[PDB]
Amino acid sequence: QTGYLTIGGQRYQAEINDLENLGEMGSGGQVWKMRFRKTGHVIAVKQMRRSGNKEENKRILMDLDVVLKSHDCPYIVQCFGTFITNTDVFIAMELMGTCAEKLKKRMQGPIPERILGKMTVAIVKALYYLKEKHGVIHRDVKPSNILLDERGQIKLCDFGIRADVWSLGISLVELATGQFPYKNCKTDFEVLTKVLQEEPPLLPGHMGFSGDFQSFVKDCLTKDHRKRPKYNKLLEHSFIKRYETLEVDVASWFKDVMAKTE
Ligand SMILES: *CCC(=O)N1CCC[C@@H](n2nc(-c3cn(CCc4ccccc4)nn3)c3c(N)ncnc32)C1
Repeated sequence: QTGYLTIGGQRYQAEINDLENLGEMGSGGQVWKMRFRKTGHVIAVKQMRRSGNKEENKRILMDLDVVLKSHDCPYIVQCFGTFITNTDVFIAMELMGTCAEKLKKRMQGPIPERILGKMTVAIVKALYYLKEKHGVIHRDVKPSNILLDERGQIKLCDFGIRADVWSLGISLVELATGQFPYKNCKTDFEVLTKVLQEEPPLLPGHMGFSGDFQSFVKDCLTKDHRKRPKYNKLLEHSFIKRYETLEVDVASWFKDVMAKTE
């Protein structure tokens, strides 16, 4: 419903004035950091203006529909409530720390395989959930779509309006090497040509990566979409099985990276 914030199982009757605007979070729509004055909780709030593009507002509302129905997925950023006014809709989301793209930028180098292993488990399980439970096929996982927090959580966001597995492959190569495989392309069509004309960009062999990690990326980067595997097969990959159970302190790694300067 609307007019309520649910944070940690406690349900709070609320209105937009109960929220203090602490500033915009990034350059791209409008997502604000806000403080719920009644408790001190801080949340991320997407603002949809009534005066915006009519067709584009319909697309936000269809995504919101998925987000609202995704409360049983631990790998998707959760919605805490909505506020509807005469001129706006405000969508309250759990506040995450930052995205993988920014972690890569602050690290100024490769992200370790153990972190990418936990990230792969989260993302694959998020994508499979969206397919199996909602018929949603997200095809552009990218480092800017993968959020992390100082509690070590990893969740997908901005996934609305198989093919999915290629973009996960490319994101993993970019984050593992510190280098976007298509950085030297000056147009989107040039990237398309490279994808079709060149061999897939696999992980290098001189960086200590496990055979499992290399195999997983090679599987994601299968060019012939008929040979791309099913989700129930990808979820059995030895790379996933290892990082489902291996204890990795993502939280401390996150805090260490964020404490670096630029
Ligand atoms: C690479 C990180 C980055 O630059 N950005 C841009 C600024 C905001 C950052 N950010 N986004 C969210 C977020 C987005 N959503 C989806 C909202 C939605 C869209 C359509 C329909 C319904 C809902 N949910 N969360 C952030 C969160 N939650 N925390 C921190 N930063 C966030 C990403």
